Amino acid sequence: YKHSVPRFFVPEHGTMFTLALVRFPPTATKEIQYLNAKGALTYTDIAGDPVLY
Amino acid sequence: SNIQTGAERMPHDLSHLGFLAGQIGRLITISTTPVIAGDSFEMDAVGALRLSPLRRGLAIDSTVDIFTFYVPHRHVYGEQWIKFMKDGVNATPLPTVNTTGYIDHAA
Amino acid sequence: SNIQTGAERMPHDLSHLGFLAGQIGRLITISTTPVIAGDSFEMDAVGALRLSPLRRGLAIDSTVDIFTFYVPHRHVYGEQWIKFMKDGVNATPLPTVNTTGYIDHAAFLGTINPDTNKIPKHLFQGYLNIYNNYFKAPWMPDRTEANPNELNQDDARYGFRCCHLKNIWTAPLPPETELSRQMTTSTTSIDIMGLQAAYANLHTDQERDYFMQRYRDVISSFGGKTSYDADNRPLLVMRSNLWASGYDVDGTDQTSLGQFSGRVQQTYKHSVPRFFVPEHGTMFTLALVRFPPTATKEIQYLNAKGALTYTDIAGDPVLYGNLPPREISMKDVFRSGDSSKKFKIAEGQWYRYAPSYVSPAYHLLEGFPFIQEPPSGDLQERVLIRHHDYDQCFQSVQLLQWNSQVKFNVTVYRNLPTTRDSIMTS
Amino acid sequence: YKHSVPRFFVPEHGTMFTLALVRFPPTATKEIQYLNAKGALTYTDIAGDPVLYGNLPPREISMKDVFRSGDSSKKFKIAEGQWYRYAPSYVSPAYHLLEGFPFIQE
Amino acid sequence: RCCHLKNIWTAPLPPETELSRQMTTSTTSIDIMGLQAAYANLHTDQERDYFMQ
Amino acid sequence: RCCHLKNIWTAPLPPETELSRQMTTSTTSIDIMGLQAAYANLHTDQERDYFMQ
Amino acid sequence: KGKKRSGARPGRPQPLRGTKGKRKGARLWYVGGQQF
Amino acid sequence: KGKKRSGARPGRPQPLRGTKGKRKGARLWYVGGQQF
DNA sequence: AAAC
DNA sequence: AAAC
DNA sequence: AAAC
DNA sequence: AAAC
Repeated sequence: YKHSVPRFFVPEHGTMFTLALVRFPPTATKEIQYLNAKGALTYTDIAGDPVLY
Repeated sequence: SNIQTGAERMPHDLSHLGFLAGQIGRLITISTTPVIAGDSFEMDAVGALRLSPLRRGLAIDSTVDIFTFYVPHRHVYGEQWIKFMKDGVNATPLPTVNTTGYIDHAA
Repeated sequence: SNIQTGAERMPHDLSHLGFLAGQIGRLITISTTPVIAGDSFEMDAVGALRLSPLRRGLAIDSTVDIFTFYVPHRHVYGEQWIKFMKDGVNATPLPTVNTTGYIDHAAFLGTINPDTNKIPKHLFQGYLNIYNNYFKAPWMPDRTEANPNELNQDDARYGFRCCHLKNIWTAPLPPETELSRQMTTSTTSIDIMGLQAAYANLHTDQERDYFMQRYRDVISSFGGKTSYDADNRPLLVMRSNLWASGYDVDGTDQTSLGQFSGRVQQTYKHSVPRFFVPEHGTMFTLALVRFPPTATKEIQYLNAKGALTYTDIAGDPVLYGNLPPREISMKDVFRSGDSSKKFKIAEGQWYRYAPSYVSPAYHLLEGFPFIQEPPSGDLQERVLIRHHDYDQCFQSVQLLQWNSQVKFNVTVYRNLPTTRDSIMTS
Repeated sequence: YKHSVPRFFVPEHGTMFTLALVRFPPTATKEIQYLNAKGALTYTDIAGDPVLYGNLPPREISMKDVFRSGDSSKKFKIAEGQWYRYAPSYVSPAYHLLEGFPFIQE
Repeated sequence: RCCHLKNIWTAPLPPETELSRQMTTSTTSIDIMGLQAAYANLHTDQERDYFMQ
Repeated sequence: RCCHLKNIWTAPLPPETELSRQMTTSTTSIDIMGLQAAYANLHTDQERDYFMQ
Repeated sequence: KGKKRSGARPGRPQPLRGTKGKRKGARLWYVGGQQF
Repeated sequence: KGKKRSGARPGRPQPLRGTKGKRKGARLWYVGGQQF
């Protein structure tokens, strides 16, 4: 990898902090599709009616 | 006596190696450089990112974010800093926060 | 219901007339326009500057300075303002400072005193910030009053006193300038290396004394910059400076034929180019009218301090370039100078400056704006202008020492709905 | 001055009336800026929030919110946000009862 | 006597401008459709008040 | 600890988002004009909740 | 930030003629109809 | 202010070779003479 | 904050 | 020894 | 702050 | 009446 910070004018005395964060997409082994897991489907949930939403 | 009242701005090489390690969703400081008013700063971090050996073959890439922020001291000491700069040489020395007695407790 | 959620930015004409009057060295607010975050502001002030009628013909032009500053409200209410904006509609209403019960006791803020006696704190505080960052001498203490009601009737009605234009006596080195510096040495040795260091520290002292009393200056010295937000200073948007003049009126009756009255009418124009308002605040416009500090009794330093030594008369560059500031008294430069009133001058200053000469025939002659007796008092009282020093210059009128009639053309490109979007429910 | 009426065809018998009106801008010696004279400032009064101004009823104000000797009992309905669409002229208090200025004194 | 040149104080909205408008509702329901209508009538009022006397 | 990459479950609306808003009405009338205003205020609330904290 | 000063507007003073800006915009007064 | 990310430096990792910057300047160590 |  |  |  |  390569992290490049272009020239920077320091206006007043301070610290320059450089931090790293490593993460994975939040894949759960048990997430269900909302429509597949909340009971009986009403018109509001299944139809995609723009005036309702 | 006459003293060395000036200085002329020239490039300062503050380069250094970094041997890092962290956990997965935690934000960790990997480098810090104290800067003076009026200096110009530039950096080129180039290295390798490794994960601990995994139990089976690769399945999903992880994403990595590297950030560089600037934090003026005024921002941190407020009024106290302002006064320090004004007071100059006999300013009261700046406050120092407390850590837990362990080698990695400020990591 | 559906509501009028947007607005489109269009020019707002906030133009208004200004009928002004003030004293000679006092800073007074002549116009203020409250601004909203994101608007663009522009102004064209065009009017005439008049002095009260003077007792004889014109002799010297006065100089006029008009200033426009921007003061963000955050700067004035701090944390409280931040929270107000965040809280939004149910934010707790903003604090209101207190005035003295008189019609002109808030005049310094260019406003009529409301019957309730209070005004928005931002109006009073903004003024103090402007004064303390650009008008007091760097070394005088800030003006820190909590409410306008703590002020005298002259500060409240006419504005705060400003300093005179720089002089040897009007602009001495800061009061605490050191004339010496000790290095505690040992009894029969000195540390050659400590001495060196001693000099490095004094340097650093000396600079803060003479040029960097303000934090923002210390940083520029490092070659860095500091935002107006960094030290909370009002931002100076525009400044106009001018000399006001006019003409003499010839008397023509039996007794006043040979007599004249100087009439100072000065057309001026103060233009503030477009300005983007980053956050809600007030736009303050102030005027200051001053005369060069001509005293009727200032003497040339070499002519008034006794016998002349080689150091004073020769102009030897090695001497002047190397000895401490010289402490002088009001008596070395004035005919009725208080020898007890001291001031620190740069060595050789007398060769870098020349006082104006007023022949003694003019000493108590009314109609000349000259300072008649040397200012008496501490350093601060002598540098701050005293408007009464000019009373015997003018005819006595109800409009103080100067009056102006201006037309503030101001355009703001703001984004609020139309006056009718506003009065129509749908 | 010169007042010119271009030719006009008179359709039926009548009078042609010509009138004059001389006026001065209404400069009062004691008008205050609304935000400077009505107490503590709320978010609605100071922020210039377009959704608020574009949606609430006319605001009822008194002669006292804009004048030094205003009768608090004398009310008037103003458009919300009007104070940001208008600016009064300023007359320094030194001019208050000074004769010779066509200002409205009280 | 003629009127002054327009001001905030010299040109206020007409005296009887309404600052509110009630719709007589029932005790535990409002008619969504009557409300709509309510607004249409006020509109018509409002215009006559402000611009069409 | 940092937050997860946005999800339906990982990035829900802020905790205190209001699901309703009452306008205190009178017993047998509602003020058509106050209602209007009611909506203007909620707007301002809603924006601070969702985008401007 | 501030700068050059200019009241040096060479001219005899002129009586103030009109408190209405330079560039106007939308309508501000609603009185029920036209009023001269 | 921050922006485009780039550790996408396509390459097999290379052992760290040298902790001395990219552009150097004046002399920093004084030890009494030359020292290898 | 895919905003009159 | 990034040196009058 | 007419500044190594 | 700076108006769907």
